[PDB]
Amino acid sequence: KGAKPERGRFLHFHSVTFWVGNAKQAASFYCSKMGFEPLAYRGLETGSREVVSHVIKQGKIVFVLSSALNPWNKEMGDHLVKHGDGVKDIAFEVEDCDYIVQKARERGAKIMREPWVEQDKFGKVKFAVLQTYGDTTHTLVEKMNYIGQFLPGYEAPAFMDPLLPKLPKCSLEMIDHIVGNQPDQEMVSASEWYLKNLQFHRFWSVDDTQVHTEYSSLRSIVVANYEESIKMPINEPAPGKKKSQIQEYVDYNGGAGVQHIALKTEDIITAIRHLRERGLEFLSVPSTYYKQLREKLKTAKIKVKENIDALEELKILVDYDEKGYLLQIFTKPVQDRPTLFLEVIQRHNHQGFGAGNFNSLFKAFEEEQNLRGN
Amino acid sequence: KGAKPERGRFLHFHSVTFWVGNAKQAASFYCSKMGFEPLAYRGLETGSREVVSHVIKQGKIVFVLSSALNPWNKEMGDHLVKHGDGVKDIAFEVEDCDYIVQKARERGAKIMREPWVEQDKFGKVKFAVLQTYGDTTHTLVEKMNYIGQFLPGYEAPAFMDPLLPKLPKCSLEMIDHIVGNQPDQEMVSASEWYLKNLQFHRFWSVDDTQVHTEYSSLRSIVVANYEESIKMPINEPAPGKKKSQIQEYVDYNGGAGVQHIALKTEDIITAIRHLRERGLEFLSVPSTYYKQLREKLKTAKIKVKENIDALEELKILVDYDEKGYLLQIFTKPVQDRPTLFLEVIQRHNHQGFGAGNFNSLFKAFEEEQNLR
Ligand SMILES: O=C1CCCC(=O)C1=C(O)c1ccc(C(F)(F)F)cc1[N+](=O)[O-]
Ligand SMILES: O=C1CCCC(=O)C1=C(O)c1ccc(C(F)(F)F)cc1[N+](=O)[O-]
Ligand SMILES: [Co+2]
Ligand SMILES: [Co+2]
Repeated sequence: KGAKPERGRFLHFHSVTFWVGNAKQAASFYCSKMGFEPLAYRGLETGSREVVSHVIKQGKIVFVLSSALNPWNKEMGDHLVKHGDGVKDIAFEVEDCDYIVQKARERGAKIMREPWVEQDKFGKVKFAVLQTYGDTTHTLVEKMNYIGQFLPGYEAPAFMDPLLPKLPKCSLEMIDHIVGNQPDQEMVSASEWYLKNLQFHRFWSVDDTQVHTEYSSLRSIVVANYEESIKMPINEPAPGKKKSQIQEYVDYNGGAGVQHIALKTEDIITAIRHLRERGLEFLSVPSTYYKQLREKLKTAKIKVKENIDALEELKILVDYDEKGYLLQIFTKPVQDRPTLFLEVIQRHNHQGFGAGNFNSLFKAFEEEQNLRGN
Repeated sequence: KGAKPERGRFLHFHSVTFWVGNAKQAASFYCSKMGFEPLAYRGLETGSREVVSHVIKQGKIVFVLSSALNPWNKEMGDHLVKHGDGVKDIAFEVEDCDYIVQKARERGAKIMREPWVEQDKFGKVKFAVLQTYGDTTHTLVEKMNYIGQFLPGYEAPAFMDPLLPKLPKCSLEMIDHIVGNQPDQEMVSASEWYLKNLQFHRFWSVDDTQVHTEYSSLRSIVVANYEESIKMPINEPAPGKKKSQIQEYVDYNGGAGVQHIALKTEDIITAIRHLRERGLEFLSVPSTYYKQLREKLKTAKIKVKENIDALEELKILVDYDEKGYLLQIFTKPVQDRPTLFLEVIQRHNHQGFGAGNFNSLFKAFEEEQNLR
């Protein structure tokens, strides 16, 4: 949706690396309650004596849970005391890594790790780490004739949970978008980091055409690579009807970081029905939200293929324009700090993110409080 | 048995408080994989703005998973960088909290928190915190006409996991014992801390009537309150045929701490089948252990009521003497660091702790090696 970069390409999201206090229990949690399955493992049993990593997978989504094996680890320890459990690195699978790293250096980005190559019998892979907002980093993955299962240096998982095969499939397929919350007046600079250093462009959608700040208490700029396969909204607090939840994140995260990861699915009724069966908790939606959605769809230009009675019981939200609609629902925070959560989304010819639900939910709670009093 | 202390009494284990990086997911793990159920909760929704605690319960066992809510917490943060996830506090429900604290301070104990009282709609409870080995502490709880579900300041859990009722129950009843590993030459001071300051006594068992050091690589002093409802073995590394795992625990924990918690069941066959169905992992036991077990039982004075074929499939261990036997099995470490693990035990007139299995497993692993 802009100009074309001469060299390099960002294929898609490769993986999301979490830095958690207990990688064993973290990988167990995401497998039990979000439909992930063990893929690879790195730890003491494999020769990695300082850092353990549990690799889990569902569809094309790859999560990495990592913890420190020895005491007095400063880098991982400070990150855990500062943020708690949260996202550390967002990986991009790229083509022509050497130009992307050097052109990013020419534009003034901090190269945290110079390009290096790891190898096993299955091929070679090139990596490189750049620093973005807060302590969040971006690792670049370039497969150079690599054929293995995941990456070199990871063996078969340490343990295969026999409970996972008996649990219903959640049908989560790929990562749609990853939102990074920024502190005050840092949305523009953080969004410029990708346009400047990685030659991204601002992704425009129907959300950019409404003033939702009075109901959202946030400002948002969506940034995307050239092919628009990687989309990452960048948020910052804004004044609004209520105190900004972007500020609540920054206060509890200790700075900038990933607010939520969005996972795209093609069957959100099956996905949410099975995720709730596995025990995952989602946001509360009042009954008046679906009382109002039925009246809206009588005058809307589109028809929803999904059953409205099913959406009401599963507490799934809907946002539409004149040409399509999307279905979305958000989990409760996956930790105790009101920081990181996750989102399940299904798209029906709609490139938005649900900004219309800030006004929709405000009207839904408005009738509910109007009922309890008037 | 002994001479009853003048005043005061230690009723039983109250609870075990963990200091973990994610109290939400930690409480989910013990509920999903060990048969616990949400009991009470403390957090931002309840007014507790600095420490979040998910309280879970199974039988009489009560675990408390706690984390820090605000960034840059020094004490909980340093404990997390040093130990990782592990036990922080072992609580005792006591009678006459004020004298137990007064006698402990008089005998030289470090009182971390003086006796204080909290009160809600269900009654009053008195607390006191003592420091024991390493960074582990001991909270004394005294119920003074409290009738509520747990303790004041805790309300109904934030979320009732809808998957838990669909999972089979694990039939774990109570905490049998809690073991604390000490470095070399600190077993005596740590174990004597309880006899001196709390008027505990040394608990002796059939394990103590033999020397198992060449196969266990550890020394142990088991401490118990007067009523012997609270048992806490205190370990230290000792030279032996293999690398001391009591030493490897201290190396990865940064000092003394709780090595494992033991949970008692009255049906270990059902417990282990359901724990394995829920996804809990246990230690590997070679098949030659059960070939040798059936040969030992042809001569033993006792008869094991449980199916030997079931013990072999579930990888449960057996230790017996001339008057009874116990069944036990150990989980893999509940973290990636080889520090804390857990044990499930069923007792059939046997007051030991399984010291004979070090020798039994060593001979079993040796026969597997020569037959490969
Ligand atoms: O996808 C992001 C893009 C930036 C703004 C942010 O609000 C979007 C979230 O997905 C989103 C969308 C809607 C809602 C609502 F209104 F339904 F609550 C909430 C969020 N959210 O969790 O930030
Ligand atoms: O319960 C403790 C008491 C102190 C000594 C210790 O060995 C006891 C453990 O339960 C125990 C018993 C047996 C084994 C064996 F030999 F099977 F590995 C291991 C442990 N243990 O993990 O401490
Ligand atoms: Co989103
Ligand atoms: Co034991």
